[PDB]
Amino acid sequence: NPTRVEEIICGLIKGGAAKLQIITDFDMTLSRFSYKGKRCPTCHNIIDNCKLVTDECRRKLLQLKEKYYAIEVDPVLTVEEKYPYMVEWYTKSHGLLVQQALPKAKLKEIVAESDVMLKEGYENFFDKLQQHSIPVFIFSAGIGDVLEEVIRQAGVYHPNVKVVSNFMDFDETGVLKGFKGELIHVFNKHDGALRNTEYFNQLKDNSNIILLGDSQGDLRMADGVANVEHILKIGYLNDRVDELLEKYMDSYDIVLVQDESLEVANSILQKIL
Ligand SMILES: [Mg+2]
Repeated sequence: NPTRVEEIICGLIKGGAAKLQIITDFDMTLSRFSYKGKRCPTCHNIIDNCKLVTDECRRKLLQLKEKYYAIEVDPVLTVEEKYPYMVEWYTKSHGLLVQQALPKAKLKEIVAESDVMLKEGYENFFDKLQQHSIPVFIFSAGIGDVLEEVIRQAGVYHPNVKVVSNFMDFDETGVLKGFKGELIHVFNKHDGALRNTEYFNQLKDNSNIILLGDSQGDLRMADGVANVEHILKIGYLNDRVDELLEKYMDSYDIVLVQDESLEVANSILQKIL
């Protein structure tokens, strides 16, 4: 509904900066799906495709990423069933990264030399929010260390930006030994939201929320919010469009089909801040 949408936004404008927080995922939501007719990497793709991984390992990774993607997007498997294979996927991929023994100290370059790209209008996005100290919660199934390097180098890792994702654990050689915490993956963001109660309880007054996502999973990122009064959900539908469009229309407040900018969120922010 166009009217239900403006009712929500008017709630937002009314509350201003004092009541606003942002929740958002990273991959394909702050970062582009494609650019100049070529696909852009996900955090995981950044690592797969870099010079610190052998030809043979990347072949094993693609062999994986083909088998397990096929299962993720299976129309007949219920998500109940997909869950273990998603778990299985990440475990093997990370296992293959681990053996490669990647240096903590070499991330800076790797990100620098990838084709990673942020949606149009990100400076304006991140700079407006910092200027009004609007809490930003970035919740990602990707790789925290790379995510973080993408936004630091883009010059937008502001003090209001809390990043929560799958973070790497290293040994005393500054060389990868695995991953901290319980795994975040596409199907369990709810479980992850509730685990971040400390964060949200400090924002008891920030009761106006804009959620940004690009998957059906992303819809659950708000489940740990203390006070909800008004909430707007923006969905970036980049792929599997004809399959999922009626679904997105039915759950996100705004669907943006293959929209590689942040202009819609910026214009809403324009009206609020
Ligand atoms: Mg995503």
